[PDB]
Amino acid sequence: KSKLPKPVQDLIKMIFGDPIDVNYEKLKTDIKVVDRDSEEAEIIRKYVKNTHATTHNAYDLEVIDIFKIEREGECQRYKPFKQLHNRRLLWHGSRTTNFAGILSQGLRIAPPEAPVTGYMFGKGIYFADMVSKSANYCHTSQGDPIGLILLGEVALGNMYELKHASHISKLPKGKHSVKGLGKTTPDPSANISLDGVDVPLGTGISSGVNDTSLLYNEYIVYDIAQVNLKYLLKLKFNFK
Ligand SMILES: NC(=O)c1cccc2c1O/C(=C\c1ccc(C(=O)NCCc3nc4ccccc4[nH]3)cc1)C2=O
Repeated sequence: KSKLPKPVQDLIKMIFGDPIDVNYEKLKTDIKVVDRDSEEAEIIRKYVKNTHATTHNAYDLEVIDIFKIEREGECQRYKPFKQLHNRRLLWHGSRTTNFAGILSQGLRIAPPEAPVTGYMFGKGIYFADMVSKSANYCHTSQGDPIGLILLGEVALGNMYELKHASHISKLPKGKHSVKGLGKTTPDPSANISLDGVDVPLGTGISSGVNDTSLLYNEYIVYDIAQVNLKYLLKLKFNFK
């Protein structure tokens, strides 16, 4: 018999497809349900509502549960970047079968033997400011319509801003991350601050960037320590 709250029990069953509380401990992650009533929940629901891209029209999203997460050791790992400027709360989607690994080991960079296919700025950890760009990476379907998506605090610092694929060998001097510039951006005037982290939850507007290969922004870091995972959402995909 589990002593976890029912939403966390259900999350564990989804991730592991052993007793629930034994499986919980394997994640080496503290997981808390965010109260629907709360400021954090209001902000997160607004981020989901406002940043669904117009071209991702095969589905709408409904937030089922919001969890606050703290991986073992991440406070001390993130410490060197915790004071860097330009820390942003960004989306990362992945298949449900990857989440046991993501929570226990954190987000990782693809190893040498993995293909670079799909990584326009080379192997790194990729994030979006548009929920639906990340949600596409959950590979949900009508038949399997529930997915999981992360919100990470990402220590971007000075961004190396690019408009075309380039598998850079090294970041330029003084730069901490890559940003791919999209044609569409959340309205910067609507950014808010949550616990010292910028949240780009404005509705999508034209960025005014020309000569770019990207419809929407993306953000890449090349050091696993630049990521502090903060929330995990369970999303319902309603397909049209
Ligand atoms: N995921 C996002 O939310 C995202 C947000 C914004 C932009 C992008 C987003 O995702 C992208 C690419 C993507 C993803 C997965 C693979 C893969 O699963 N590859 C398989 C090989 C592999 N093995 C790994 C082992 C450890 C870590 C990573 C690994 N990748 C490929 C491209 C983007 O361009």
